[PDB]
Amino acid sequence: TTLLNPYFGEFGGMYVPQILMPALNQLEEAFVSAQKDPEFQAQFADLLKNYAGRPTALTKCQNITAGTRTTLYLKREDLLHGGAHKTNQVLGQALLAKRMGKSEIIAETGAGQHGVASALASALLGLKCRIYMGAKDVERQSPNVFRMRLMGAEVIPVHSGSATLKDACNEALRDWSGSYETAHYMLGTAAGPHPYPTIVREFQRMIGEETKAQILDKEGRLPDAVIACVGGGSNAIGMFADFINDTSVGLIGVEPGGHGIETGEHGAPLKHGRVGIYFGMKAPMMQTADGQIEESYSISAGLDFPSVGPQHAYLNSIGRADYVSITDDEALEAFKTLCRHEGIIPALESSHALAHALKMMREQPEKEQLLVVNLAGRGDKDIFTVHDILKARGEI
Amino acid sequence: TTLLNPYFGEFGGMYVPQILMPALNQLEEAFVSAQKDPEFQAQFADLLKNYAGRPTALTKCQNITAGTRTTLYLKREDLLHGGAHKTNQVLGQALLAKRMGKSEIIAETGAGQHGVASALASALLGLKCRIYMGAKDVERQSPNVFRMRLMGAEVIPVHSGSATLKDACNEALRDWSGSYETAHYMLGTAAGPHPYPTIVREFQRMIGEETKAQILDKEGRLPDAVIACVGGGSNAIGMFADFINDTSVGLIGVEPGGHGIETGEHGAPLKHGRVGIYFGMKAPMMQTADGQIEESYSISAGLDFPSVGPQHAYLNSIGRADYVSITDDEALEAFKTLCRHEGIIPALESSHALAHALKMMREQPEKEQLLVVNLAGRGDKDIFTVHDILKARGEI
Amino acid sequence: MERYENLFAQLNDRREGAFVPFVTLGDPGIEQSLKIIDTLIDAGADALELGVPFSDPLADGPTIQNANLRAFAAGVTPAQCFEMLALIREKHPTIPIGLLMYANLVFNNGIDAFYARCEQVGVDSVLVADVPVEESAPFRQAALRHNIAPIFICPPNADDDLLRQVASYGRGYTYLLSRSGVTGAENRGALPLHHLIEKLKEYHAAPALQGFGISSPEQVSAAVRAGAAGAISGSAIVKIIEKNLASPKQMLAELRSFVSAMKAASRA
Amino acid sequence: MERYENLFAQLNDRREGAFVPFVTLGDPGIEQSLKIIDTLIDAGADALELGVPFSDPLADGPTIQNANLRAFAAGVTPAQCFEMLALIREKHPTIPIGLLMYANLVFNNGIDAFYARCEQVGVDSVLVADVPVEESAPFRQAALRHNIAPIFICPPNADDDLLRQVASYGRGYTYLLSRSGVTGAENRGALPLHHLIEKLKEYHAAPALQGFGISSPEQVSAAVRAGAAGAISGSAIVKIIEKNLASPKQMLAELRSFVSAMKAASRA
Ligand SMILES: Cc1ncc(COP(=O)(O)O)c(/C=N/[C@@H](CO)C(=O)O)c1O
Ligand SMILES: Cc1ncc(COP(=O)(O)O)c(/C=N/[C@@H](CO)C(=O)O)c1O
Ligand SMILES: O=P(O)(O)OCCNS(=O)(=O)c1ccc(OC(F)(F)F)cc1
Ligand SMILES: O=P(O)(O)OCCNS(=O)(=O)c1ccc(OC(F)(F)F)cc1
Ligand SMILES: [Cl-]
Ligand SMILES: [Cl-]
Ligand SMILES: [Cs+]
Ligand SMILES: [Cs+]
Ligand SMILES: [Cs+]
Ligand SMILES: [Cs+]
Ligand code: NA
Ligand code: NA
Repeated sequence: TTLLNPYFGEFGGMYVPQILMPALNQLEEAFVSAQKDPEFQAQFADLLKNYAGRPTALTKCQNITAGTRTTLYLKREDLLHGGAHKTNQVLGQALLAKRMGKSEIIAETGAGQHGVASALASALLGLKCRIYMGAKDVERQSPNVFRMRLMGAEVIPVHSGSATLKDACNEALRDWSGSYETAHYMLGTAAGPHPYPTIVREFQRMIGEETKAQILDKEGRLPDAVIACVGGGSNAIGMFADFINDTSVGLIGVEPGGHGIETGEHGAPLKHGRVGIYFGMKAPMMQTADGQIEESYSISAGLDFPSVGPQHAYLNSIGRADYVSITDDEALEAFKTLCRHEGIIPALESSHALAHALKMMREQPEKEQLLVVNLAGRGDKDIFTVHDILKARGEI
Repeated sequence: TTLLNPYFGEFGGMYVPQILMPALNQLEEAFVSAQKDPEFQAQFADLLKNYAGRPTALTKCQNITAGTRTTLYLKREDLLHGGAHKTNQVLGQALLAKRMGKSEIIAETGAGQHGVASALASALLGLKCRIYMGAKDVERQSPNVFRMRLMGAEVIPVHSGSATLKDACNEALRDWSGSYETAHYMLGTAAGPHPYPTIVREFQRMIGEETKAQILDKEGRLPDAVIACVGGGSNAIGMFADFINDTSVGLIGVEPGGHGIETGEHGAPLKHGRVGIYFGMKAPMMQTADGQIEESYSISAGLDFPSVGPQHAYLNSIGRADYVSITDDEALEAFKTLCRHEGIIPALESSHALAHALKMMREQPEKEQLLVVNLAGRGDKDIFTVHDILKARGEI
Repeated sequence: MERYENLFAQLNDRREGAFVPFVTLGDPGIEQSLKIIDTLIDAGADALELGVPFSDPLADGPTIQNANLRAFAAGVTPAQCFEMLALIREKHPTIPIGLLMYANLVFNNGIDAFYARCEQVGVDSVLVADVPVEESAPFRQAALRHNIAPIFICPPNADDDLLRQVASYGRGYTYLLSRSGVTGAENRGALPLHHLIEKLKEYHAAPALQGFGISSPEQVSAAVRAGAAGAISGSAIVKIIEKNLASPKQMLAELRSFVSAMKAASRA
Repeated sequence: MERYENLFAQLNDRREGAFVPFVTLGDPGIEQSLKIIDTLIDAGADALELGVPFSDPLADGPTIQNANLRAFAAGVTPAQCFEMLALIREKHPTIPIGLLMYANLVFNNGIDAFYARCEQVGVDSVLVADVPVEESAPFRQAALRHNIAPIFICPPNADDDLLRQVASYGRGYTYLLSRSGVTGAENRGALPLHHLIEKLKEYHAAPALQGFGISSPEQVSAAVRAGAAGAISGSAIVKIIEKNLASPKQMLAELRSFVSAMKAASRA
């Protein structure tokens, strides 16, 4: 029994061990309560403004669209404290933990951005934080691991399974199943069992709410489309939510195409995977023919979640939102383009969204279209990867 | 002949080769004109808000002051596009270049933050950018050099002299002396020949203007003191300017003490150097007994300018502002403290200012004082340095 | 079939609890696993719980995580597991065989098809670790259409509604969880369960087997004394496999000794 | 003294321009530098311009940057330079000796003291490269109190006021800059200067010497034909030092040949 429908159409649900059902019920009830509580909302607003720095800029990118009829704005989640949109919802989930009397935080992370965001919110709000991270990711993300540790979080490498994000997800749930009376699981994307897809959307929805206000102020109308990368789905649903009922506004989600869809080396389960049941939800998955969960591949570390939030699967099924993919090379080109033409170094993750916008523009350069790309993170973290690629190609 | 006094009391002036005097005169006249031009001001405001993301948050830091009568706020220049305050004044200087019909930008950089800021403003505004950087700094700052290059700037290692920032400063002036008809020298601190100390202050003054508005809104009174690190003086004068006539408000500048003032291995010329004439100005310098210019030493790369802005020397002489030093170890402790207790990773440069604030608090914990530290940059760039130090100490 | 019903009736007239080992199928290889399982039965196992190797066993502690990993290292697939299951049933007519599944392996090629294959090979029950009663409907319906007992978890955090639901929907046995957390011998339950056992009986639930953290004879005896129909032990058994990977002979000897001791403790 | 006045008067009655080499004192060492300078004089130099090694020579191109670096590599200090200057004057009674300074070396131990030391060793002029006329007052006042000619730069970008100021304040000679930029033989001036030369004469300025980018006899002759009193050559001389660091013999031979040729070109 729940207060809210745990499914978006056929997708979602609460596929956790029975032992965890009380925890999910408690979280749902605390969220529904918090959403009606002006004190909770004021505290969240205070953190978002004075600590995280909201509202974020909406930047018009004139150089990159010159000579076409595309107008392109970037929503600047890269300027948020922490350097990515992950900060928004960790502040809200940390307040929910306090609301429920929880004193400890568990989080999973792949690229380490969610881990850093969990750590900073926990340091600020006095919660003891433990972060699970696949051992292969720990090895590849030593800067983020060290940032988490400087902020006082315990980072626990996970050596089971494939030693990557799905394995960290499992470890977080294993811990929670035996610690839920005192610890809150701060899940890092709009996926997992209800009520997480709902909570994460609501605690990221200020992205699209601000974007709507800003674009109306600057252009006097809504966008023709808003475009965001989709790893697990949090930045995209945060951008999309406020526009769902504005049916003139296109919602475009961009999954990583990796080396190409046809190679199988990608991270695009919504369009090219198969529905399965894992990590508490029924949703499209990367998986083997016999149902073992597989990894997502991308040049961008942060698009590694091997499934996708159930609300995205739902919005796709009903045709409200459209989902596409962008390959590593397309993303890398968009990255270099934004650096050179706008002086903004984008995260390789959101470089996927920018790449699709550049495609929409270049393919039909006489089409009059007002686009917003969610720039969900900054790309300083990525310059080593890019350096290494460009060197290997003899570009430098 | 100039429009404005080139000196602050006995400090400052225009000590450049005769050939450059027309360039300085032109710049002064373009600045005075721009400051009266609502179109110029609107364009600058537009860039600051929509591109750089102003206004920046003013964050209250409750955890780090718990159990004392200090209230501490951080002005969050770390959240500015580029990750440091250098972005503010490069946008204004780039507009001044355009105002004068200049199409190329020359800049010097030590740690690379000013170089990155020059590069991003030049990319945005369509100016061809060349950046001089001492070869030893190029070697030690490969991430920043690569960021500059991704943004389309030419980065030119300087091998003359000590192959550090002062040598880059010289090279920038050598170039300008033969290219001033087409290029603008985008000097990166509140120092050098008039009119740069004046221009840089005015184009950084929004830091203190916002801080004043924000602190009045939140606390209903002005701060007891505002505290900023002093390398060349730009972030500090930007914080101080709007409070100069508020004589109840302390202005505290923090120079790097390095290994300790007594060791001679420091970067604190305002209090522990000797007045000289170099880089276009009469000001306190690091210099040998026989007048050769010396380097500044600090753990923090960005406090390497071996002199200090003349307005700071002036404000010190008249006793309007007070200048102190903080050692490497003090700065490192402040860095770790802010990470663990507030979830903010500060630049090692501004960690010097925070260290002095923590000292003011800890020394007199029952003193009721409302302090603002200018957090002029984020510290993600510094985590390798800190990692290496902590490892060498057997802290990790 | 009625394998659990028949077992529990027979045990009732031996005044005995059931002792039920868990192992992962194919750990540490197919042939050694088959020998392991025959050893468990010969030493006194009353029923079996058998895990199909899964990539993401999120209700399992490290001991059983490692068992899944060893079976994968041997190339064990679900299809091979079903071949093994058919052979186990072909050898042993009456012992109840329960599977420990995760939802994705059941859903993968269709829920109904999964349970149809279970019926074909002669499985008696399926427990899906990451499907709570709230989500159970298609799983329990498929189970019963194919003569498979759906095994429900009765957690120590159970309210009355859950007790009533598991009593009504379950067949075969009711899984009485010792404690919160995940599988593992290194953590022993510290919660008395006799009240839940009594309520399950009042509601005519399938007989209860206590599981999680059972590693010692005294815990088997305790389960019976509290009113449970028996006890399941997984990690303690799997640890013996892990300990003896380099001596299949010693491994079987130690499994036999352990199972014999644990089964002896089920005498009331 | 009146060394420049006497030189220019004598050159006027030889119908000759002045040829004035620049070198850095102590490049590539003190002893070799002294020999270099005596070679320049013996080969026909009419006056000298001599640089004191400075850490930050921001009006100099790479050739002279490297000369400063070589003198530093030899441990040359300002004090040693002043010892060298005293010895040069002790050898040569009438040749005008001008220093090329940067402001910090003049200010370091007091401006007045600097010029007093110049007077003591027998220097005739000082040019401070990073002090424009706007900032010149304490430097030119100290110079004149100590019988030292303050050398002002007349840039090609000069307006009438600047011409009048340099004419009024200067002594010894007026430095007529060939072009914008910094010192160096690799960039030749491309601006006619005869108009500035004429205006300086109208205003009774010290005689003009053209400097920057002078590397060839034709440029010396051109300076004289345009009305200048002579020409300064630095980088071209210093390049010969750089080229021949590994043969002091060949270095002196090539310096002598160069200076002789350049001085010959000063014949009107
Ligand atoms: C900079 C950046 N942009 C986008 C995404 C994509 O995440 P959504 O789809 O918006 O939820 C991520 C994800 N990172 C996760 C997984 O590795 C993590 O850090 O743990 C990211 O780091
Ligand atoms: C992050 C940061 N904080 C403070 C300062 C200190 O500069 P002011 O005193 O505020 O002008 C700097 C300076 N950096 C220069 C010099 O290396 C540069 O980047 O080129 C800095 O990078
Ligand atoms: O002896 P232990 O501690 O290893 O426990 C035995 C575990 N083996 S099992 O198949 O009964 C089993 C039963 C339930 C499980 O998860 C669930 F409760 F969530 F459903 C997992 C494994
Ligand atoms: O032949 P080049 O091109 O090397 O030029 C000779 C340079 N030697 S110098 O002492 O006359 C000389 C004169 C003026 C200088 O700078 C200033 F103009 F700004 F004052 C620098 C050097
Ligand atoms: Cl449903
Ligand atoms: Cl003055
Ligand atoms: Cs356009
Ligand atoms: Cs306080
Ligand atoms: Cs029943
Ligand atoms: Cs004169
Ligand atoms: Na995805
Ligand atoms: Na300083």
